[PDB]
Amino acid sequence: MLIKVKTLTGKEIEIDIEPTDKVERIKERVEEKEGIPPQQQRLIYSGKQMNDEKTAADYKILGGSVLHLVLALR
Amino acid sequence: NPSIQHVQDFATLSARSLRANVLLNSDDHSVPIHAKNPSELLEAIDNNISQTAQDWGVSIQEVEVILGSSKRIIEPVAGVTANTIMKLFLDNDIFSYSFEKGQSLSLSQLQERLASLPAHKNFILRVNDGGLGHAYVIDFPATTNPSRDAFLYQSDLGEGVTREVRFEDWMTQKASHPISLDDINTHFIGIAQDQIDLAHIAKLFDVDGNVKMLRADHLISHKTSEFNFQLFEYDLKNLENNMSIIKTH
Repeated sequence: MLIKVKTLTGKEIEIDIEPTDKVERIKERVEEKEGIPPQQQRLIYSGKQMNDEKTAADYKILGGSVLHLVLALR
Repeated sequence: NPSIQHVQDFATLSARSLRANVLLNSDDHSVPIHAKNPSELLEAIDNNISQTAQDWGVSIQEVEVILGSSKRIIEPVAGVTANTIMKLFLDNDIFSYSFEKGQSLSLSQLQERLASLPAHKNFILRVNDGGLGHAYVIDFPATTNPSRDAFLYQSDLGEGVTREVRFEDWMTQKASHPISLDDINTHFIGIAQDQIDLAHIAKLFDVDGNVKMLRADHLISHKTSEFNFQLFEYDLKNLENNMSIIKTH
């Protein structure tokens, strides 16, 4: 299923995943495109941070969902 | 060692100028750094924020507290600083560095290239380090002297073994401390060993060399031998030219 990870500048990174994929896999495919280690990325899904060890299904990330990639220090 | 000074100057400028800071945090990787348009980048941010407030059913202000904004200095995490520094060194009118296009080397290949660098040429290595969940750049300026000093540049979100460090704090405290090929090689080999040497991690990566700030329990054990290594030759006058152009925003 195709989701969009949007950066702060609104740049859209398409990503193909499965419901049982860990959120960590989404971070791996963002790393392939952007160069950011997964542990340096923060992914926001409608206002909420996510646990990388949970799955796309746990968080109800579906086809056409849009996640936001935060790349700033806390 | 004029290259380190250029990176310091960039770190200090990008900490106080929104224009230079949106360059530091840019992700239009196909556009070379000298040719980026900070006005358009900041507008892109405002458009994204405004769209996202409408998408989330909340105010612009609420989205800005979560995602950031175009009117606030943003401190980059490690991979963004590492990409932007590669661009400072390498970008020009016919080249625009992007992580996804670069050829990665295996550790074996990198160890050979590094053990055999010509003395009169400058090199720069971008690293993603699987075990540390980290990214950083190593600058190998041309040298006359028997063996080469190198300089590590970074910032870090601080969720791993290493703690949080701002690009500018790093640059102005510890980036000019030289490290040998031995020190570097030791890290890449050692990080996959049974025992890791936390002292050596603190020496390379911690801004106070303080081993007590590290968290050995955050090592990502199954990735300790996964790196991405991208090694380039660079010409010092290209870095200097990018900095002179940037110095006119």
